[PDB]
Amino acid sequence: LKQKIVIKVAMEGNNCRSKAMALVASTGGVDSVALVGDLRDKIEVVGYGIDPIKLISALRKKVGDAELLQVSQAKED
Amino acid sequence: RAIDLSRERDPNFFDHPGIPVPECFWFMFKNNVRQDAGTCYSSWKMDMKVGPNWVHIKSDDNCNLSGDFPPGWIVLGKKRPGF
Repeated sequence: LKQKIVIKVAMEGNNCRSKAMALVASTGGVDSVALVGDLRDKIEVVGYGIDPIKLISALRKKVGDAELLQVSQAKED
Repeated sequence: RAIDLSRERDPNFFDHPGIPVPECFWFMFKNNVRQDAGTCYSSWKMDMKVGPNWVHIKSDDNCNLSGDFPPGWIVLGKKRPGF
C-alpha cells in the first residue's frame, strides 16, 4: 500500500515551514506533502516505498530537530 | 470532565490527492487537554506516537478508536461530515 508518514519538525516560521516542505517534496517517492496539526508543526508525507529514516535524517541536518509521530498505510477497499 | 467531542474544533488536515479520503477525525488528549488532531481511515489501523509510547490504534466502521494508551492519554474518533 501507499504509506502516510507524519513528522514533527522544529520550524521557526512560515518560511522555515516552506523549506521543510520543499526538502520533503524533493524526496524519492513522495506523492504529496502537507503542513498539518493544531500548531502547523507536522509534515504529513504520502507515497510508495518512502524511506522514513532517510527523510528524518535529511530534516534533522538541514531544517530542525524532527520526531516521527505516525506511520500508517492508505486504506484501499 | 468527560471529553466533549461536540465542542472540539476540526483538525487542521489535508486530503492527499493520490489516496482515498479518510472517513474519520481523531483527537489526542493528555489529562483531557487536546494535544493535536487529524484524519484517519475507518475500519482500519494506524501506528501513532502518543506521548511516551507508540500505540497501534484501531478504528471501527463508525470511527470509534481503541488502543493501549499510556496513562493520562487517549485518542478519540468521530466520523467526518458526509461519511
